[PDB]
Amino acid sequence: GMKSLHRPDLYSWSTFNPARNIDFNGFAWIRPEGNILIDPVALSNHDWKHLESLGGVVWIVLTNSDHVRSAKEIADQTYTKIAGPVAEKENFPIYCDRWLSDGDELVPGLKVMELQGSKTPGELALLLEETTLITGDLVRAYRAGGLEILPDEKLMNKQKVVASVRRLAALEKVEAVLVGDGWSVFRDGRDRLKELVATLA
Amino acid sequence: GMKSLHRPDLYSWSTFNPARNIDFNGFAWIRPEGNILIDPVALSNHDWKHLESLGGVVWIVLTNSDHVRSAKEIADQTYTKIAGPVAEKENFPIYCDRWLSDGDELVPGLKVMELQGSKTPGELALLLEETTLITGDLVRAYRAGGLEILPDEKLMNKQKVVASVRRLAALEKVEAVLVGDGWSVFRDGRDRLKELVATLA
Ligand SMILES: [Cl-]
Ligand SMILES: [Mg+2]
Ligand SMILES: [Mg+2]
Repeated sequence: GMKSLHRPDLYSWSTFNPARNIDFNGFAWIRPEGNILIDPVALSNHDWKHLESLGGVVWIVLTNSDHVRSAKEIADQTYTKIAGPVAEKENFPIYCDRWLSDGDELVPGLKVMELQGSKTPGELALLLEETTLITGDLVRAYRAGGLEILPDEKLMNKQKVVASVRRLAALEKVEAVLVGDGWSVFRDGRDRLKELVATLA
Repeated sequence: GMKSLHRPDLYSWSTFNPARNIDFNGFAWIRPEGNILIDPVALSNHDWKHLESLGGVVWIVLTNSDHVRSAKEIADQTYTKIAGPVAEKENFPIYCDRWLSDGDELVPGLKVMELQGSKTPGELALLLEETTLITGDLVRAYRAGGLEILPDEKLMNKQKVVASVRRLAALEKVEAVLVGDGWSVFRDGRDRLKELVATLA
């Protein structure tokens, strides 16, 4: 079900993937101005009732094409708009109302960053009010307690990946790193990103 | 599903708690000499098969009577023994093959601690190879990233609870704090326990 995180207006719900054996995580930011979902996996019946009670959904943000997940189903059931990465605008699996690029702010406090060198071009990462970073696939966590990157054979350009991760590690106020795949970090996120950079340096 | 944690031989599987938007968590320590479950929640057929492939179950440790959870059902389908807190031996909800006291070591490396003042007497906490603390109910986590205790209204004696937590905080090598209710801590566990103590001082 939808669990509250390190702040009372952020939730995550997940689908276990039997093939790392790893949890695929969706995220919700609940706001009076309109709730926002990120890389949403399927919502259970309970989860829908909870989400409707919290005010529904006005935006779904997708970090990359492999994270389309249940976005189409959720859009068909609501009046939400969908935002995706501008680098994948010409061949995206679903219709998006808006294409996001590095430096955009979808709503006040939700900043967009494009990462290079990943398995898809211009994979998005989101900075929510400076202290919460949300990643799609490039930064993930199979071993609980740390942060990892996608393996080398899935990368378009490892040099660009290291540069991307350094940019994330340079975000001065990051406390939490919420990950689309695996174990999210809720405290000392900047320190976990720093350790990750050291493994790639 | 059952997922590996901060070390590859520890797993957790969980059931959602709609009252507080957090999970109820079971834990498994996979060992050549016999697997150990702690406060086990229900196992799906898939999780069963996964556990079976890892060697099954030899012991279930229950930290307190309120975490009996799915222990009966698992006991009925396996030859597991069950261990519980000696302080509740006279009225426990299921038959136990062994009663644990403070200082006991169930198997080498799995040290037992009795906590005082909680909602049940002599609630157990477990210290696995000095660096992983596993708690039942007294220490839990609703806000992801920290550690909390049960509210005052559930405690038998707050003064004893504070002394019990101070003791947990005195375990010098703790990095992970696995909790029966809510968000487990995988890194810097001692520091989270120290912060919790500070809120009770
Ligand atoms: Cl089942
Ligand atoms: Mg993924
Ligand atoms: Mg409990």
